[PDB]
Amino acid sequence: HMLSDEQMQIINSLVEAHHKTYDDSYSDFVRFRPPVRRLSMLPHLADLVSYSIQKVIGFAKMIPGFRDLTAEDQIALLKSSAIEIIMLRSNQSFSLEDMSWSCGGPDFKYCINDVTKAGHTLEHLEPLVKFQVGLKKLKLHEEEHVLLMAICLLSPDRPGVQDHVRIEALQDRLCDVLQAYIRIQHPGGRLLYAKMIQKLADLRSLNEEHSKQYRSLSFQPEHSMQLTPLVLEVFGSEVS
Amino acid sequence: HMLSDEQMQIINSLVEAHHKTYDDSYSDFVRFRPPVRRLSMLPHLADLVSYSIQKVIGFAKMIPGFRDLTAEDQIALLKSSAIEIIMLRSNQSFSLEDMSWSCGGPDFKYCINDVTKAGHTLEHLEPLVKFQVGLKKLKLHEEEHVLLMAICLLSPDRPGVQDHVRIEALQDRLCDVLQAYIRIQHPGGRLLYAKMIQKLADLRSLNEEHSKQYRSLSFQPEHSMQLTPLVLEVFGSEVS
Amino acid sequence: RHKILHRLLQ
Amino acid sequence: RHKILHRLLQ
Ligand SMILES: C=C1/C(=C\C=C2/CCC[C@]3(C)[C@@H]([C@H](C)CCCC(C)(C)O)CC[C@@H]23)C[C@@H](O)C[C@@H]1O
Ligand SMILES: C=C1/C(=C\C=C2/CCC[C@]3(C)[C@@H]([C@H](C)CCCC(C)(C)O)CC[C@@H]23)C[C@@H](O)C[C@@H]1O
Repeated sequence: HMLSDEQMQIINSLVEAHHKTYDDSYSDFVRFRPPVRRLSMLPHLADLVSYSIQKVIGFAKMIPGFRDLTAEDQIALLKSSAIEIIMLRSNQSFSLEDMSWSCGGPDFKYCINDVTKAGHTLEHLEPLVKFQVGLKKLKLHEEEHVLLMAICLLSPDRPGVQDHVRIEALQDRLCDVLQAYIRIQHPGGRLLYAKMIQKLADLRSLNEEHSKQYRSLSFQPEHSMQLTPLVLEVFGSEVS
Repeated sequence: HMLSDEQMQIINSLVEAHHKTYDDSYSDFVRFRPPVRRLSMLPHLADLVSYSIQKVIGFAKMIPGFRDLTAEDQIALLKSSAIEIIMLRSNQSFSLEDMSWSCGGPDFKYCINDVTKAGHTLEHLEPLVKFQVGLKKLKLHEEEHVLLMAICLLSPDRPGVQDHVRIEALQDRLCDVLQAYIRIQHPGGRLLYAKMIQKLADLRSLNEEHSKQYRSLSFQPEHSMQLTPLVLEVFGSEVS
Repeated sequence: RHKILHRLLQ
Repeated sequence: RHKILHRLLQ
């Protein structure tokens, strides 16, 4: 009926890690190649995603137990979940009023259409928006949102993972924290945890669908040239 | 005492090719990652150079005889001279009054200092400025400036070149055009041609010095990540 | 392999 | 070889 001293320490860390790596002002967006509204949004969005990947890496490094993993496993986990963590973290900018990520003014307000001018069809963009709406409607506590990102990241079932025993242990340790936080600190959340886990399944599907659209982009040199080195490397299929 | 019908056709082509690939308004610069004034200028300058490389490729393709070369040779020539063509073409924005490339306002006015915030020392930047001043002082006709770029590009002595017989022929054909244009159309230019050839030698030295500073950048992943795919590929040492 | 260069060279 | 990733992972 009460969160342990160890469970609250890992929460403090995760919540701080997210504050260190997520800017609510989105002031760094001016440093990206400007948005343009064929495939005009690709450069801006490629920079946005590249920037976010660096942020996700910074966050990951502060996840309790992550640094204790092999460089290989760390990479296998980041490469496989990077896009999912990005999709999760963006919910914080997503707005239900307009069904779009609002990062400031007309420039950094991203609607579903903008992403279609970056090489993605509604065949994939539909589920993503639906996902954001369902995720926003959950009205997650910051503690839960953050815990969800870290649990996503430490998923055992990822291509390339070697020590899927330690990873699952770290993830289980995290799930316990989450299930306990909700039970204790979040009224009416008796059903919440289960809904959050279902969202992880959704992310797998969104991930699969993104990697397919991205594969076409990465295979067209005229488009791939618009990406960044980090994006190409992280979303690339090179094997370590 | 008069330029031939064939010599003037290749001039028309080269001068048009340059007009198609060089914007005096520099209006595309707003689409690059903004300039910042460690290594803050690297992103803007990397985008500038990447953009310029695409332009140089477009120009090259229109050089009489270039398209008739092997894809390999075309690549060997572009990879080896890209930086030299960029250094040549930038003279058109360089200004003696302020000793800097002036592409519009404080933002796109590049001084020697700006480039030092992009990974280059004055140990290399000095000769480059001196080169620009000497080049500007030559007050080249557009026909000569353009001819010089095309002769630089079609230089036989480049690493990777295979058919150095046809290349030299194309270059000789070009040098003749230049020596004849100056003799006929450019008063007091009896010494000009020779001075232009010496500039090509200068470019080799500038090229050598750039590739050394660039090698350090490309070897530091935190810096290399700020480059573009095109830059990395064109200035990279992969062998075809 | 110069994928971008080949491409840009039509 | 993931040169950038290794790097960013301190
Ligand atoms: C990222 C963040 C943000 C938005 C994420 C978005 C909105 C635009 C469209 C995006 C970027 C989706 C695109 C389908 C991703 C495109 C990938 C690519 C074009 C490279 O193949 C995924 C996440 C979406 C803004 C802010 O919340 C920070 C967060 O960090
Ligand atoms: C290019 C063009 C222009 C300027 C070129 C410059 C000015 C800034 C500093 C530059 C870019 C030099 C840098 C040493 C190159 C840096 C290379 C890198 C940082 C990637 O290792 C070479 C040419 C110089 C502007 C315009 O004339 C178009 C032209 O096309």
